[PDB]
Amino acid sequence: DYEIQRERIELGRCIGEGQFGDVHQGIYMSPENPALAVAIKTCKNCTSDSVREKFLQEALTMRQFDHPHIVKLIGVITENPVWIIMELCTLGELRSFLQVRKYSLDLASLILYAYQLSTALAYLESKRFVHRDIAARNVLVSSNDCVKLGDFGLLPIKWMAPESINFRRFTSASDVWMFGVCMWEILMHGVKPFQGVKNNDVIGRIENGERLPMPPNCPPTLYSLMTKCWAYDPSRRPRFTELKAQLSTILEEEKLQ
Amino acid sequence: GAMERVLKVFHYFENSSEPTTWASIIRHGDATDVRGIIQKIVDCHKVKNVACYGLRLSHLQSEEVHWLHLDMGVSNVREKFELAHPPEEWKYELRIRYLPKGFLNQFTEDKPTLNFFYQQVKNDYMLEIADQVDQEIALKLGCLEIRRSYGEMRGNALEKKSNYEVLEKDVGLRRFFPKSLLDSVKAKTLRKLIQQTFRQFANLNREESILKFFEILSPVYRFDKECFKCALGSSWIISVELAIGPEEGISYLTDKGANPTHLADFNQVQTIQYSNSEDKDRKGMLQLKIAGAPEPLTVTAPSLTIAENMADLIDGYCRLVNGATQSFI
Ligand SMILES: CN[C@@H]1C[C@H]2O[C@@](C)([C@@H]1OC)n1c3ccccc3c3c4c(c5c6c(n2c5c31)CCCC6)C(=O)NC4
Repeated sequence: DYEIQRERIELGRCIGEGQFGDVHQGIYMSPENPALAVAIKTCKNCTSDSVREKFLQEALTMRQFDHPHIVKLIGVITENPVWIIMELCTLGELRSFLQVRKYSLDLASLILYAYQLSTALAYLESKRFVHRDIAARNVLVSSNDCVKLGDFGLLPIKWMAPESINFRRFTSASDVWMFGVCMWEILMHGVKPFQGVKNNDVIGRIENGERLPMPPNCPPTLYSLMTKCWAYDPSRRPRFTELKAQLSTILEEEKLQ
Repeated sequence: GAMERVLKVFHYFENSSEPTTWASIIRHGDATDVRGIIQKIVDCHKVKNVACYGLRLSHLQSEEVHWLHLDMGVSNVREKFELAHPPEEWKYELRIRYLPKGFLNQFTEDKPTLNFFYQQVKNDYMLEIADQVDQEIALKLGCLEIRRSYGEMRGNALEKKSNYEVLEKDVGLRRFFPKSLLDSVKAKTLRKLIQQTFRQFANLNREESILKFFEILSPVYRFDKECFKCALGSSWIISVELAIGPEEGISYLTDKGANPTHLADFNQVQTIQYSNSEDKDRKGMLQLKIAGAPEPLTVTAPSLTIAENMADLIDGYCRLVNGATQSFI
């Protein structure tokens, strides 16, 4: 049972905006040991069976996952207003993390995040679960040497595979597409794909064989890897499991001086 | 009421899932009657033309249809049909039924309704006439649904292989075309056919797709009125086919398709009554009092249900053409 007694949660400051309700930072007095630092997801329209049914699902799917790079579900307070209690990634959102530390983070660390991210995403495909919004803005930083993927609830045109724009099909292979943009965002230190480019043009550009530039200082093997993620024909994109191993040697390569 | 249970109300509001499971789950906390049900569902999608909607309740192993009176209660409608055949055997279905004096060009300024009427009519067509329709009509329409459903792709996206592949493999062409269309010809020929007849509809937005969908459908499918074999007269009785619709009010057919004889428009109606016709036999009377005319317009229907349906229909139109919420029965 993931049910938590509200007495054991002190709600704190607010840290995000989802589209059910705000995200808060808080404290959890477990008897496990001392006062854990949690993130608390809340719901605005609790006064309705429908919204609650779905809001809770997020927590109920998250149960099934256990992985070093996916935020844990600590528990749920199922009584109005409903709260999902999960682990706090203290160092915050990846884009802001990278921007601040543009000139203090090495290539190896950047490649490390991409890799960790891919262990997460490989983990999820092994569970048939499709994310639908892989992007830096949905990646939280737990430590210097540790990022985690967050969510998981049901338009980011600049991130999406063509087939997601054209025919609203979301699959593992569309995920791989978005992951590529994500590596690009990482390697660009949280700079958005297609800044200064209207959504509707972006769709045409991609339609015409155009792709995101190779980020400066990104090592060619890796950029080669990103471009594979952006095969238009979904079947030509690598599986997450191959990305993982690709990214591994690429990292060991950079680490190996 | 005793239970108390669910009531799945199947509708035609697009929900990007599977059109078979488009339904509102309406639990105990709403409302108390039928005019209740409707108002909840239509208001979710901010409907303008509320006068046009009705609730249909049909058993899924029979062709007989029950239109539900606006004021008839929630529980006591459930407790007159449902409680005789295991409850998981009735289909509750919201439908457009009462059309304005120019529905297409009116539904235009009401997006939610136009898509609803589209979906409803599309579903009838796909369920009734798609297979013995002229095949290139079936081609033109399906392409139009593709064009509508996927508003974001440039008109030549299907030209690319992987795009067609997505429609053929993942979404399935049966979602746009009847089984016979797909089985009749080779797959590679099918590919060429779809891309090509698509070229004429490539440029149209959502509305224009819908409108041309109707335009192409109307000369081969009845959807602008309902027709009833019945009788007329309060002593001398004549078999006629009745056309009830916005463009000719209440009319009779003979047969066909001579310029139908207009009897009464909807503003000229004052009262509606229906009985078990006794006499005897399970037939149904219908009696319309009409402004100016002394003796009422009697209608003899083959069954009680048919009259209860004819009633709901003129009842629905009388409400609309006036401005009334109180029924005319
Ligand atoms: C910029 N992206 C938001 C940042 C913020 O609020 C959001 C809405 C988003 O983070 C995925 N958020 C969630 C949304 C849905 C499920 C879980 C989370 C979530 C979570 C966290 C989080 C944090 C922030 N945001 C978080 C979260 C900013 C500050 C540090 C931590 C978190 O630490 N655990 C789950």
